[PDB]
Amino acid sequence: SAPLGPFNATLLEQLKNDYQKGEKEVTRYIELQEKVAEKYIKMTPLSVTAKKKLPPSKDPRDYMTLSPYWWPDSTKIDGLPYIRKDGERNPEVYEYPERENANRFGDAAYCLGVLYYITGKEVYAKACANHLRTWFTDPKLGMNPNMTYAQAVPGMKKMRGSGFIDSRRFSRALGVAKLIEGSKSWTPSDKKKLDDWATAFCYWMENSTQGQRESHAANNHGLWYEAIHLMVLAYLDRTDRIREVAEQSILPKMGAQIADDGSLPQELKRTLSLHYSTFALEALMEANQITSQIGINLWSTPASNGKVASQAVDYLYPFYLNPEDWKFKQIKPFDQSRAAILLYEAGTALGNQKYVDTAKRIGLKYSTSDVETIPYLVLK
Amino acid sequence: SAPLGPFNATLLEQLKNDYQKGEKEVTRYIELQEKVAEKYIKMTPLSVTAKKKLPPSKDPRDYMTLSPYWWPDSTKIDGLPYIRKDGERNPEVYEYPERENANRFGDAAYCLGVLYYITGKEVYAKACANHLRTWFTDPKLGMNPNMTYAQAVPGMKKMRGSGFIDSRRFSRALGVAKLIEGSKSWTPSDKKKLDDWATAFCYWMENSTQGQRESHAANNHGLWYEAIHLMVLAYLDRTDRIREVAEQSILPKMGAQIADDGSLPQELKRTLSLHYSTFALEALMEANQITSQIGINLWSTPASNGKVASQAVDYLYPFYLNPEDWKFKQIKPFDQSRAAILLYEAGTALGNQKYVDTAKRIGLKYSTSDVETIPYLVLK
Ligand SMILES: O=C(O)C1=C[C@H](O)[C@H](O)[C@H](O[C@H]2[C@H](O)[C@H](O)[C@H](O[C@H]3[C@H](O)[C@H](O)[C@H](O)O[C@@H]3C(=O)O)O[C@@H]2C(=O)O)O1
Ligand SMILES: O=C(O)C1=C[C@H](O)[C@H](O)[C@H](O[C@H]2[C@H](O)[C@H](O)[C@H](O[C@H]3[C@H](O)[C@H](O)[C@H](O)O[C@@H]3C(=O)O)O[C@@H]2C(=O)O)O1
Repeated sequence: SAPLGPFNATLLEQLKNDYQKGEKEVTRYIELQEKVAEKYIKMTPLSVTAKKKLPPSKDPRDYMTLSPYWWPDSTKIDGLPYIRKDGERNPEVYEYPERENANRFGDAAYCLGVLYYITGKEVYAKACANHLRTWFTDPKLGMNPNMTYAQAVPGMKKMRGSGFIDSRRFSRALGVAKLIEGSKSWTPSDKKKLDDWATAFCYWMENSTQGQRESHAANNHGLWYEAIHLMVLAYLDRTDRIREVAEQSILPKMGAQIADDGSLPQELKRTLSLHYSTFALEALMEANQITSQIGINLWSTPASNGKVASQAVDYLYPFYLNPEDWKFKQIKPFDQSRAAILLYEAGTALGNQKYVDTAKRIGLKYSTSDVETIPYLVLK
Repeated sequence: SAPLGPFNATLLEQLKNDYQKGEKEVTRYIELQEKVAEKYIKMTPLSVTAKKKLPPSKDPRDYMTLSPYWWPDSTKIDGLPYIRKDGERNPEVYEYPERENANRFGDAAYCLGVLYYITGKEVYAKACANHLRTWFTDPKLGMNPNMTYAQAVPGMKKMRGSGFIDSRRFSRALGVAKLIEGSKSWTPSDKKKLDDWATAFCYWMENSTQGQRESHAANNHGLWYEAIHLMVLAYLDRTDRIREVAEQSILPKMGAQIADDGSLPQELKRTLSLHYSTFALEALMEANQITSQIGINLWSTPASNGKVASQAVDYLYPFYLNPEDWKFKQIKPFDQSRAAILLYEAGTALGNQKYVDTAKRIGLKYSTSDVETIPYLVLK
C-alpha cells in the first residue's frame, strides 16, 4: 500500500503492481517516463535564494513573488500604488525567480519521487533527495518556512495572505518525499530536518495572520489553502487532523461556495470565470486524493446544508463539452484539457461513467512530459 | 520646422512654440512631462550585451530574442522542435533581456530627445546621448547593426526575417537622435559614429537575406519593415529614398493587403485579428508621420490598384466604437485606447472630423507616463 501523499494512490499502486509483474504496456509506459525523467537527474537543484532583489526582510531565504494581476499605474509618476487588472498577468512576475523555480523544483521532485516508488531504482531517490534538501532544509539554500512575501504588491499598505496559494507548487513535492523514505539516499537525518521544516511550515500557515486570513477566504483560495494544508498534514502523518480539516473547513466551504444550481458565484465574478470554477474544483480534487486515502470522499460527502461537490461538476460538465457555450466572463480561451484529469478524478469517485468516458475522450497525450499526468496512463 | 523624424512633426512644433511663448496650458503639460522624464535622467543606460545565454555567433553584441508564439513541444523528450501557438506569448521570451531592454531604452531615448527639442534644456540632450551611445555605438556595449538572431526559434531549421519587426523599439530612438544634434553633449564624433552605425544597419536590412525576406512579407511585417526602413532613411537624410520607398513599396503593399470591404485578410486569419488589423495600420501611421513631412500622405494616396488606406480605417472604425462587435478571432481583449492616436492621425490626414472626434472621446490620460503619447496633449 502506497504511503499517504498527494497523488491518486489507486492509480499509482496499480502502475507499480503492473510494472513489477512485467506487464508490457505499463513497462513501456514507465520506460517512456524514465526517458522523460533523465533531465531531472541532471538538473542542478534550485533554491529560493537565487535572486538579487531581496525581500523587505533582507533574507534571500524568504519566498517572494509579485501578485500576478497587479500593474504599475501609468498615471502615477512612480507607478505606485499598483492597480489590479483581473485576469491579465503582469510580465513583471517573471522578475521574481522563485515563481517559476518553485514550479521547476516541484516538477522535478514530484517526477523523481513517483518514479522511485514505481521502479524502486535508487537513482531516482538520490536525485529526488538532492532537490528536496536544497529547496527545503539546507541551512543556506533552503527556503524559510513561511509565505510572508508571497504575492506582494508594490504600494499596497495592508498585509494579505493571497500569496499562500503559491505554496501548492512545492507542497506537492513535500508530500512525495514520503515516497523516498526507506531509500538509501534519504537518511534519518534528512527526514528529521524535513519533518522539522514541515512542522514549522504547518505552524506558520495555521497561526500567522496571513495563514489565518487565507484559511477563511470566500473563494478558491480557501479551498486551495486546505488542499495545501492536507498535503502538509499528510506528510506529517496527522490523519486525525486531516479528518478534522475536511469536516470543519473543507465541507463548510463547499456548502457556502456552491450555489443551489451548482455554480460557484465567487468564481463567476472573475474575468476568467470558467478557469476559476475549474481551479476551485481542482483544489477539491487534490484535497480528495488525500482524504480518500483515509476513507473520506469529498466528491459525494454533503455539507451540513446538503450540498455536494458533484453538483459543481454537474453544472460545469456541458461547458467542458462546449466551452464556447460558457455565459460568463472568460477573457482568455479555456483549455479543455484541464477537464480530463478532473472529470476522471470526480467520475471515478462518483461512479459517473459519462464523466470517465469524457475524461478519456478528451484524454492526455501518451508522450507528454507534463509531470502531473504521470499516474494517468488510463487517460493516455 | 522640426527635424525630419518619427513623430507627428506638426504637434511637436506646436508644443515647442507654445512652450517658448509661455502658454500656460502647454507649460503645465511639459512640466508634468519633465517630472515623468526624471527617472530616465537617473536610469543606467542599457545594453544588448547584458545577457547570460549567448547567441550562436558567441557575440553578446548580437541582438537575440525568442519568437513570442513558439513553445516547447511537451510530447518531445527535449521539447524540440518548438511549435507555434498563435497569439499565446511564451513567457520564455523574458529570458532574453534585450526584448524588454530595447523597449526601456527606446522609451528613455524618445522621451529625453523630444523634451530636449521642446525645452532646449541641455540636461535632456546629455542623458539622451548617454543612452544612444551605450545602446548603439559603444565599441564594447553597443549592438551590432543586424537582426540575425531576432525572434529565433529553438529547433527551427530555416532562417527567418520575422524578428526584424523587433527593430521598431530602437529605430524610433535612432530617429529622435536627430533632435539632439546641435546640443553641446552630442558631439560631431558622436553623430559620425551613429551615422556609420545607421548606414551599416540600413545595408543589412536592405541586402541580407533576412532583410530581403521581411521586405517581401505580405502582411503587417512588410508594413513595419518599411516603417522601420523610413526611420533609418530619415535619420540619414535620404529623402529621395523615402519618396521611392513610399511610392514603390509602402503604397503598393498597403494596396495589396486591403480587400474590397476595407478588411485586411492577412490579419483576419490571426487569433488576435482586431489587434493585428490595428497593428498593420499603426505601421502605416508611423510610416506616414515621416512621408507626410516631405508631402506624401499615405492615408489618402491611392495605390496602383485603386485601394487607399482610408478604406481600412473605415472598415475598422465601428469596431473601435464597440470592440465587442468584432466578429473574428480575438483571444485576448482588445485595448480600445490604441484607437485614440490612430484615429487622430488618420482623421487629421484625411480631414475626417468624425475620426478626430472619436479620437478625443476615447482619449488618453492627461498624466500618463507612456512616452509615445508625449506629442498628444490634444488628446489628453
Ligand atoms: O483566485 C485565485 O486563485 C488567484 C490566483 C492569483 O495568483 C491571485 O492570487 C488572485 O487573487 C485574487 C483573489 O482571489 C480575489 O479575486 C481578490 O479579489 C479582491 C481584489 O483584489 C480587490 O481587493 C477587490 O476590491 O476585492 C476583491 C475581493 O475580495 O473579491 O483579488 C486577488 C488578486 O488578484 O490579488 O487569484
Ligand atoms: O504579425 C506580427 O507582427 C507578429 C509579431 C510577432 O512578434 C511574430 O513575429 C508574429 O510573426 C508571425 C507572422 O506574422 C506570421 O503570422 C507567421 O505565420 C506563419 C507561421 O509561422 C507558420 O509558418 C505557418 O505555417 O505559416 C504562417 C504564414 O506564413 O501565414 O507566423 C509568425 C510567427 O508567429 O512566428 O507576428
